[PDB]
Amino acid sequence: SVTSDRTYYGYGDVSVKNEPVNVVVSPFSFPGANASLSSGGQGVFKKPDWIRVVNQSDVENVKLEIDWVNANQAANYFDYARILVTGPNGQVKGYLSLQHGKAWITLDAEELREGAVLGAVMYYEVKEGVLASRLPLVFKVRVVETG
Amino acid sequence: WIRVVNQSDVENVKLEIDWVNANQAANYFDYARILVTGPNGQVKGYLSLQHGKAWITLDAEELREGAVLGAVMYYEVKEGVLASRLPLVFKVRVVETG
Amino acid sequence: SVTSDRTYYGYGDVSVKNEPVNVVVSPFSFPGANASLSSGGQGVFKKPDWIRVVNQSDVENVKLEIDWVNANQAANYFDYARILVTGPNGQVKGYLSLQHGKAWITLDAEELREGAVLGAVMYYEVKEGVLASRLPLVFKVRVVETG
Ligand SMILES: [Ca+2]
Ligand SMILES: [Ca+2]
Ligand SMILES: [Ca+2]
Ligand SMILES: [Ca+2]
Ligand SMILES: [Ca+2]
Ligand SMILES: [Ca+2]
Ligand SMILES: [Ca+2]
Repeated sequence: SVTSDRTYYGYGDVSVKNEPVNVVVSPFSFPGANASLSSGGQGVFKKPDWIRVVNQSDVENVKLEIDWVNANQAANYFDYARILVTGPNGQVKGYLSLQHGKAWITLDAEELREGAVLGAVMYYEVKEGVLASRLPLVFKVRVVETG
Repeated sequence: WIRVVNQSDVENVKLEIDWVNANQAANYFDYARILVTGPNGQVKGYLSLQHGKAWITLDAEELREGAVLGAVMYYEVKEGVLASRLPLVFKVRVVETG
Repeated sequence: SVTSDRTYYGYGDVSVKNEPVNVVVSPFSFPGANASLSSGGQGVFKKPDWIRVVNQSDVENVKLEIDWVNANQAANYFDYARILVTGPNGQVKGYLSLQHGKAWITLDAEELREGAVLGAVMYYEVKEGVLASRLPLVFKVRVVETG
């Protein structure tokens, strides 16, 4: 009588919700307070706690691409500007200048285990006589690959 | 969802489930996959916008305790579509029994 | 006698009512009160609470496209204008300028769980001598994909 259609089923579901990374930012105001910057002046500014990376319990490798997009603008104001991106635990993984504007800071599973804080060190010299107020520098952070 | 109640005589049933308005829900959904949960954890049926016919059959051990057919649906509503009270109608056919 | 037409039926209904997202706006009046903007002036303006996203209990991923449509108009008035769209919890996901006018801020399930407030930071310099009153800047918000 009944000729059973021999076909049973099994199923499953996978939930991919979050993105691997969170770039929490604390922007810098470099002349700061209780310090001063003059026109034509030379020196160094540093912020130790600038870009924080927070990852899920699953992600263990990240490769970030930092990009300086308005570098053609700060060229009209600065003579040399060299940004050093201080890595997790004293490592320095990044270097940005008016000429060379792309960095490739990558992070491993030991560094992500304790929170990757990316401070910034800046070496500068304001072009001769230029006087400005609240100049912006904007950096593009791209997560290129992860695992 | 679908309960099968049989007489004390019937012990084998072969049902054909058919999705008839699948050409309509295509205008609204991107993928729709219905899984017909069989009697005691078995899964005997699968319906999609493309593949619309199922052949869930039932044996004498399963009919002895009542065959309840739940439904699991995986869906994604097409981009931006806004609707209210859409119907999906399934044809249940008893093809053979004994 | 009766030759039963063996055909029974089962049915169901699905109710899709709402759209995934609500863009609640609090527009900005940037010269504000108890502050002042001058012609040819330079500086920064910021509004922390500008675009609020409210989602249903079902939606967990949104990808928004922000677009600056009258950027060709503010070019006649401004020298540089750079809008930074401050994301949910300190992240910065968006950048709009007179040249580059499209942004792609996307949001994950952890950020939508607490309300995505999109503040705005603006860096500007009014072209030399231009004097205007109540200039509009209009941004197109598009929900491109969701799930
Ligand atoms: Ca290491
Ligand atoms: Ca990967
Ligand atoms: Ca059995
Ligand atoms: Ca028969
Ligand atoms: Ca609404
Ligand atoms: Ca996130
Ligand atoms: Ca979708």
